[PDB]
Amino acid sequence: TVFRQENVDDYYDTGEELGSGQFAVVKKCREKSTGLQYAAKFIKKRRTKSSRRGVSREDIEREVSILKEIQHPNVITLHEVYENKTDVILILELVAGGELFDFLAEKESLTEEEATEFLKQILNGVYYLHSLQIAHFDLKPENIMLLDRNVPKPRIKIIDFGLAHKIDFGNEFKNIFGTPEFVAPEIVNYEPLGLEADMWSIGVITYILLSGASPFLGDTKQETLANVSAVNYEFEDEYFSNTSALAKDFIRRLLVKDPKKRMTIQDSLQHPWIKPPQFE
Ligand SMILES: Nc1ncnc2c1ncn2[C@@H]1O[C@H](COP(=O)(O)OP(=O)(O)NP(=O)(O)O)[C@@H](O)[C@H]1O
Repeated sequence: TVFRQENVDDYYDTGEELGSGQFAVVKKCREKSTGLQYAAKFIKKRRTKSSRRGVSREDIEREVSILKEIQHPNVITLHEVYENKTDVILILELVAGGELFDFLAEKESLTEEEATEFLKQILNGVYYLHSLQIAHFDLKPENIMLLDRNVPKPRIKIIDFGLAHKIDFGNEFKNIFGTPEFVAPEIVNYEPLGLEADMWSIGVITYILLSGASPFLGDTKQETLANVSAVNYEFEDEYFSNTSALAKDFIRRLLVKDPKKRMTIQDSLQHPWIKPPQFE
């Protein structure tokens, strides 16, 4: 699939840099013809077939294909895609309230209500994605953006579909690997992966939202991964002494090693609490 090859600079003006990754950089931008603002994600292309630098065409096209199919309040949308010799430039919906990661860093820890307000939106977005058999595979605070953080109940959108895959055969087997602190045991063990992996990540995010602490984080990546595979975590009283037993129950049913025994996204929405790379 080829994309628009005219110079993006002839149609957009860029500004502040929103995020910087290993093979991608995101900058705020404005479309000249409408005055509307977006987030331009510049993904570096591979210069040869056998290169570690850059992202393969296959991987870029997968992210674009998935983004083109989604339209939901809690997920980022794709506006246009350009490309040149060195990059594929995705013009994405702008989320200017910053990362949930930075929001949590400035506030330390939330109340269960504040935590559930964020979680419910994440669950709604994931429910949409999983309904389309799309596994995100990289869910974490850094990949959740707020529309406006200067409001008591910030609205959010899930971003970064660089590892997202269509799961049409129930599972994918291709060494997909996200951030150690949030990956499920099956990722750590290089086993077939499915929508269940995202549910584990949601459990980790929930633990963090409520305590301000990471459940499996070790001093090294290998330690973290070892902790994940052994489901080595506990609810420290210093952090959870005033957290409800139901909230812990919700987390406990997500941080389950056997993917088949883990709550599904539908289960999470009906749960009593809710119901109204790897080397370094
Ligand atoms: N739509 C958006 N609106 C605002 N900020 C965004 C948006 N998309 C991404 N960002 C920011 O840019 C950062 C990096 O974007 P991301 O999509 O995660 O790239 P990446 O997948 O890490 N790229 P790469 O390093 O090439 O694998 C994020 O963590 C956000 O802070």
